[PDB]
Amino acid sequence: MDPEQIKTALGSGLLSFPVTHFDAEGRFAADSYREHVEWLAGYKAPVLFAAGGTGEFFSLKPDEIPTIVAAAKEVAGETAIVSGCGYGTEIAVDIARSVEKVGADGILLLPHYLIDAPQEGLYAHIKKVCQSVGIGVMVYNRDNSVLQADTLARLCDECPNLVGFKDGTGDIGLVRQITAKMGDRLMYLGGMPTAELFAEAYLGAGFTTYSSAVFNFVPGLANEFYAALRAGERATCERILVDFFYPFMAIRNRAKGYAVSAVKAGVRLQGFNAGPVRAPLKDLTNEEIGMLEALIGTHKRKAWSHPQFE
Amino acid sequence: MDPEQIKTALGSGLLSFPVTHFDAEGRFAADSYREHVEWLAGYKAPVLFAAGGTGEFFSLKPDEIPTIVAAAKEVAGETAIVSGCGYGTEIAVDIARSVEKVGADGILLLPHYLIDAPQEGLYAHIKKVCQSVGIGVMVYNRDNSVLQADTLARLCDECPNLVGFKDGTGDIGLVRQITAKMGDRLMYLGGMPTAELFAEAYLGAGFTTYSSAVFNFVPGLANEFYAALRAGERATCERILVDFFYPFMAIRNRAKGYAVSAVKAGVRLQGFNAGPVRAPLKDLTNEEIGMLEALIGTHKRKAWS
Amino acid sequence: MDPEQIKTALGSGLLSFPVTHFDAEGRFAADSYREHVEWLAGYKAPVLFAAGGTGEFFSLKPDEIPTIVAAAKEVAGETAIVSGCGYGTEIAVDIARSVEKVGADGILLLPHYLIDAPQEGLYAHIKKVCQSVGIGVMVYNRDNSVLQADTLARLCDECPNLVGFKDGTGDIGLVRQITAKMGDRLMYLGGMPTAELFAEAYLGAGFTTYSSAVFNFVPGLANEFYAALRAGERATCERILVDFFYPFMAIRNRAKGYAVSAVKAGVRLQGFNAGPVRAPLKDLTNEEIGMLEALIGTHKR
Amino acid sequence: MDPEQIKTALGSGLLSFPVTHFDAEGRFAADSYREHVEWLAGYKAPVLFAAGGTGEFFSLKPDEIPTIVAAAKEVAGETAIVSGCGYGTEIAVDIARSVEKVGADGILLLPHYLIDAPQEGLYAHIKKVCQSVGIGVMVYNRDNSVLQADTLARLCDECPNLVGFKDGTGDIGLVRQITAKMGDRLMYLGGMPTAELFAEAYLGAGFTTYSSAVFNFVPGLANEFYAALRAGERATCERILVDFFYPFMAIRNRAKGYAVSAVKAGVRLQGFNAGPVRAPLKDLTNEEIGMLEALIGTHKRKA
Repeated sequence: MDPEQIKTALGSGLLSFPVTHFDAEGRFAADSYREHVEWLAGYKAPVLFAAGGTGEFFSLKPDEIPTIVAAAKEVAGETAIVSGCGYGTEIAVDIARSVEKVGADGILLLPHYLIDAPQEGLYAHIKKVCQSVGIGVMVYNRDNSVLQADTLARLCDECPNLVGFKDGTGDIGLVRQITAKMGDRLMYLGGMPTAELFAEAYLGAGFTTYSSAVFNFVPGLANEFYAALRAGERATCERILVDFFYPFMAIRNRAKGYAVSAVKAGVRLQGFNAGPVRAPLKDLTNEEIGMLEALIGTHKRKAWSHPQFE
Repeated sequence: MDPEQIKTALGSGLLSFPVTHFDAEGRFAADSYREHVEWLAGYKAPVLFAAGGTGEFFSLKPDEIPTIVAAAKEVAGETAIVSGCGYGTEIAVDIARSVEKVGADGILLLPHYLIDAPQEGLYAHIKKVCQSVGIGVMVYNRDNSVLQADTLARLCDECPNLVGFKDGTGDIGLVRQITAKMGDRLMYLGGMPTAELFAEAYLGAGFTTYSSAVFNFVPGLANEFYAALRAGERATCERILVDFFYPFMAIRNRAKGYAVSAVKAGVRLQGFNAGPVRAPLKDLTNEEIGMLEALIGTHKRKAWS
Repeated sequence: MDPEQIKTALGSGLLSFPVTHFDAEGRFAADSYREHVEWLAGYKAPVLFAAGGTGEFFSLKPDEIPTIVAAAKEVAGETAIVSGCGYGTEIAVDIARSVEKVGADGILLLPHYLIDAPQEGLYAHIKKVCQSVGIGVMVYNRDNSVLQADTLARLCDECPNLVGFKDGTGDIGLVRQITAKMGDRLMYLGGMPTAELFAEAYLGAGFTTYSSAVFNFVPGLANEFYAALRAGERATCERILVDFFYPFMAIRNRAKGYAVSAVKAGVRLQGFNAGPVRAPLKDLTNEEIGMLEALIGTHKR
Repeated sequence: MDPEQIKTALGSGLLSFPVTHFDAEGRFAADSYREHVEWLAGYKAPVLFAAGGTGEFFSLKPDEIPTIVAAAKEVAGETAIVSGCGYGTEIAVDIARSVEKVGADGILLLPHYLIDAPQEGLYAHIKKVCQSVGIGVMVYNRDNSVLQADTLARLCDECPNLVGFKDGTGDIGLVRQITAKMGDRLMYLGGMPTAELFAEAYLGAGFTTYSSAVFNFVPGLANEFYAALRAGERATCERILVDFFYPFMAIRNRAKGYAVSAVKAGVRLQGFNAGPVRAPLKDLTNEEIGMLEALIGTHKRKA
């Protein structure tokens, strides 16, 4: 897929970021992963990000990433598949080329590792990664990699395959500046960990889509929120925030990393055994999982037969 | 007026926070102040906040505050007048009562002083201030006083005159939760230092007005942006952001406190004798004042207007 | 006394900040306060800071501050009394003059209110407060008022009554630069909320005293720690850290503001009628109070 | 060596973290690196950390790290060689084993990548890395990996080869708690980016050594500061702070990442071909190089 085609797909709907399934031994479990991705496919997200943050990119060995991407591509159907990428330049370029080779439709570039860096350095790093591949690139403003608007403009001028901007800062002042400066040169993607909490505000900032982490386990609910958002049906969005998202946030906020762990637990609850998270994430306790199960409530995909005797 | 009346006014348009004028000795300059406030009133903000943040509340002696509120009220016309209030509970209550006596239409309660406090303590502090007066109260989430939605709900249940919520945190996740919880029980006010940068986003969060600090010196431009915002004319809002506000931010960001200092410099450049800032703010350098003058450009206040 | 004399006293031992006593109605309880301050003076701190942070300065009306300073002065004996001061310049100056009039031996200038300020602005603010009185001044780096070394140097050059520097930032890098720059021009006071946690490190940075908040209710233990610190008995300092201070920190960290509220709870446990904290602080729960009582243990009065 | 031997070496002097030398194309330049490491050897730091932070660990491909370690080992003499290590567990374990294989004497474990993590998660990660090798491990409290004292105690009880603790937080309250709790179970290493600014304070906290990044280009000056520190010669420490370190900081504070870039510039000014930094660091401007040259002054290694 050429960069203008993935750019178009990014603007075509809600974004899917699947958890990466592991077996009990912590190995990638492709059979489980494909089963789950296949189910998600029925809900018609136009872009799937394999091995992104919700997919535990940050705990994968680089040689696992093309394998995960290719597994997703087996069952994605008409969905575009974007790969996570990240770390310092040398590692990032190798990952980018390796996922381009297995047929990724783009890369989502997570921060480099560890250090704070000057704008000129961010520029040089991101430029080198974009020039290493022909597929589309989305940059991700978060943590220790936060592009200013002028730096991003320079990158856009020099790197035609740079077509998306995902925000994880929550900095409205900055992201509205970026959309004012770049206009339709870029597609703007909401990227806060539970993005529906930000989506109505982010419309005003110029963002009409986002990654929905909870789409992993309540896609019907996530799809309805998104449709209501785009239709301006505020009371519908608000009901879903009050009845599902703020209660979810109360679970998510119980421990560091639960923005991922709670999503993975949700997937398990819906009958897909996505397995444990990798350290240094920790899984929800069985009690916490029961809180989430109760919250999912009417949105359950199945019924469980819990073991019981007489 | 009564709380429901200030509540209604707060939702009727763009809000103004006038700078407080000082003479050379640093004393309140009421003639200059009234002259400026009268001019601003011509641009028809339905509420002006006297002695708020932009008005250097944090540098005022408490006996100066009713004097300033009174001076505003003299020449405000129909425009409603809300007073700044703040500090610890004992001082805040004395200020609140003093400004109620000179006819304030409400109070904007800035943070208590210095310390971080538990939600239960914020609740006790704000409740006591609300209960000390009969005029309307707007709370202000910022710095060391950030109410969670459940705490704010409790306050709303027990203090009927609490009618407004101003945000200076920039925390979208929290303010959207607040508007979802409280709905029309409160009026929601955008309160970032240069709030136009946030206004289009804050609409989505449930906020349809804000304080415009730059209204102090380019009220026509501020009014033009507000009109375009409420009308959905995005290309207009964007022009004004790119041409005026991000360049203004570049000036504002040159030093701490310039969110106030640059606004006061703009007022002086437009021919209102606002005087210096009080320490620990500093005034813009002559180079910086020059930058701001050039930026005001075609919006310069002209003798022939 | 004159600024050079409060300077000397500041460097002559352990400092503390008595809690400010309130009745049930939250009004200043002078009788109780004097009873407590008199007991503390018995434990021979050379300087007590009236209406400082531990004394809830941030919740006092400006006209309450000289009343409290005066109460401490009645019973302080050989102890010098320094007054808290703060807010913006206009209020700070009024406070500074009002407590100088009731006999304050110095002022501790807490941060101004609310706003972030540029260094030139801090300089102008602090200079004006210093020049408004003849008694000595200690500046207080914390929160929204943090002086760089060069700004402080300029203040020192222009204000001879500026004689003390208290740190509440915990920024070791910055405070070592300040002591290297100023040398013996200033006395350096450790000012983290529970300062014994920092005292051994601060020695190396050039600070040999600090305010002990817990001196309020275990002055004997606080003195014991201080003596071992200056005598370089590291095993004694470490025992007291492990047995008393980290367990105290565990209680303190349960809620915002407990660096004050827990100390006030300790004072009440020692039989002084210090009363409640003022909002927006909250008092410890009964559970927490019992935790603190259990920790005070053999130090019970 | 075994972990108790590297533990002893950590307590025997100043720690050296050499910059990693690159050619103009950004590739590792082993000949220049060895020239520089050989020169440094004359100043007798007891432990050399190859591909640490100052060595741009965070910009190295994992396959570069053992080559760099082997290069250092060629010329470092009777000196303990510790390798940087980091990232998530899967990557960290492979790096750890690869540098053990080329004869590293220990690993300095930098943070995992990107995420904030719960204490039990940090525990699980660091335990797994420690158990993957037999050589000594030093943990590095900084950024998104900050161990609390109780978590660290649990790791110490379960991993006998965990023998060092390096701090990059600057949190005195915490590091003093950690030294009180663990005592001589661990060697305590100062790790703030220009550590001499912190060293006198950190003594009281229980730390008697640190990484001297500036040892890269003024090792005689760094050695004298260290000697003065351990001797209690406060006026000497202060003179060196005022005349050299605060001026160095003024240069260092001009841009993000200059804690590394300025050190590398200093090495180039002393006549070693250390080359450019890798993005996303940037090199000092010509003006800035000039400021640093002037500062080095009497300490120049050559004309």
